[PDB]
Amino acid sequence: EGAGPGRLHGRLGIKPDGQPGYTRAPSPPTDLSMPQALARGGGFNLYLSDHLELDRTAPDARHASCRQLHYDLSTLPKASVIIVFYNEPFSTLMRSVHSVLNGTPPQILEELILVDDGSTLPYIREDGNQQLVEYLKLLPAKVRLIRNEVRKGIVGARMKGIRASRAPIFAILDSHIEVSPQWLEPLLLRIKEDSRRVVMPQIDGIDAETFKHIAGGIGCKLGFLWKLMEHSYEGHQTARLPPEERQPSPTDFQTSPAMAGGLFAANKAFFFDVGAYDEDFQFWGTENLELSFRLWQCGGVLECAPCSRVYHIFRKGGSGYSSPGDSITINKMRTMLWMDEYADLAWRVIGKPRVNYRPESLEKRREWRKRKGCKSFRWFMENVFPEGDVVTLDDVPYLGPLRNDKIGMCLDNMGWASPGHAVGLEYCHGGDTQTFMFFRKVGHVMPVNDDEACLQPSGRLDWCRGTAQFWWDFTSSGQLMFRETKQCLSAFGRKLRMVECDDTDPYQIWSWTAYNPPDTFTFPSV
Amino acid sequence: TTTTKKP
Ligand SMILES: O=c1ccn([C@@H]2O[C@H](COP(=O)(O)OP(=O)(O)O)[C@@H](O)[C@H]2O)c(=O)[nH]1
Ligand SMILES: *[C@@H]1O[C@H](CO)[C@H](O)[C@H](O)[C@H]1NC(C)=O
Ligand SMILES: [Mn+2]
Ligand SMILES: [Mn+2]
Repeated sequence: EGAGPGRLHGRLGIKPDGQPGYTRAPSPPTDLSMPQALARGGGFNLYLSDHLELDRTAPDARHASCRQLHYDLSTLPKASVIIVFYNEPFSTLMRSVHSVLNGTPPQILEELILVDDGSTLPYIREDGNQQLVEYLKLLPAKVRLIRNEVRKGIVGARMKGIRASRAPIFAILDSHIEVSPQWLEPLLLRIKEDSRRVVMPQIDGIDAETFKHIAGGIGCKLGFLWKLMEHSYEGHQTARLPPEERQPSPTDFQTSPAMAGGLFAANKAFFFDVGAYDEDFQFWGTENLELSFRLWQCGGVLECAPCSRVYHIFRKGGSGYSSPGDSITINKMRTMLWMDEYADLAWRVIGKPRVNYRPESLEKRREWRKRKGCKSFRWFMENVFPEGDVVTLDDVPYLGPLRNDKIGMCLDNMGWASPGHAVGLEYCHGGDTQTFMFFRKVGHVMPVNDDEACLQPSGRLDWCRGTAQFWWDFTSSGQLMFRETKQCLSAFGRKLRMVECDDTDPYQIWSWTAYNPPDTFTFPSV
Repeated sequence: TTTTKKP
């Protein structure tokens, strides 16, 4: 077919009739309640998605320096792109396919593997209307569909795709994305030089409501929160980088402690030698951190390619599928195997859960870790993520009730550890709603169940920032002194007010349990 | 079932 710039595999989805194999929809109805449409489409507007062409032009989100780079497609190795999906609408899934095929040279694209993770939508089912399979006949033979007869989850489906890939390199993409030009060449070139590099593109945004292409998505340097979820470097963390790295060139690759997950390229052979995925992970969540920690610890390197840009629909006001509530908690328990003594803090943050994390299966993972020679999480913190606020557990000197003995009451998050509400005073009962922890590097006073919520002298919790707005000092006499104003927190009259610091005033004296975790985290029973 | 966009 007619191949050229913008259609590197030719004109896609055209019948012998000469008409598209896909009938676009009319403009979305004017009487459209965006919240309701964000539900029908599982987190994005399917009315507008269905109206938009599959050969959708996207702006080049790449910095001008990236286009001045040349690539030799005859020296690069081929790559198998793997898109897995569970109940993804037709318009988004097939626009992701068109974007890849249209924006990836055939010289470097071995195959495009579609992995149906036990979908139930009629347009996907094998006993359905055959919409997808019939439409795949109108696409290159590179494109291949394989199926999990029962939904296994992200890890289950990505393994089915990876194991089936035949290229030495594989690239995983979500099923609701659009690429910027030359998205794959920077990844291949980087892994060609060292097979131990797992390289992830910079992610951009497609608005779930309007489908506008947005410049900034996720970025490069990514840390993690103690709720076990990736977290982009905040300003005070970038400030801790070596000065030669606080503002790198738009083309230089950068290392990242963590990845966003599902958008990374890797040498197939090294991916299996470094542990692949923990296939006892369930459905959705946290496999990106288990992979990130295991990668750095066991001889791998995680890098971000600022010149490899992919647009991504971040779901808003909705969700595309339903995961069991306990599957995420399990995945976090299995991830804590790689955090060594630090699992005590993470386990306390996610609420001291007692779930079935397949303990027998995790012990075989422990053995694998020792036999591979993987390094500790302390090494990881001190050498991979040394800019975090908790590098050793000595950075968390307090964890427990903040109790004022005068009135005999503890601080209480009042049910919502989430930011934006007021702290209170209540009779102490020991529950997690009354435990607070202290991050000394930023003077943050947080509820143990959310390290994004910080105490403020206003008496209310708010989003944590590494600035003087949130810095507290805990004096040797028991005072909570807001450093910026040198005023102390008082519990006088069962209200929280800032007063002039006087260590002879019992209403501003607080007791706070010291955090002295054991050298080893002993998992809870089942 | 959602990873959030960087601020
Ligand atoms: O049980 C599942 C859950 C998710 N997915 C797919 O895994 C990818 C990543 O999941 P999701 O899109 O929810 O993560 P996000 O990137 O949107 O935060 C998507 O293409 C999903 O269709 C899957 O194949 N099986
Ligand atoms: C996504 O947003 C949430 C909001 O609480 C967290 O800040 C999380 O760490 C964010 N993820 C990234 C990649 O920054
Ligand atoms: Mn996604
Ligand atoms: Mn933060």
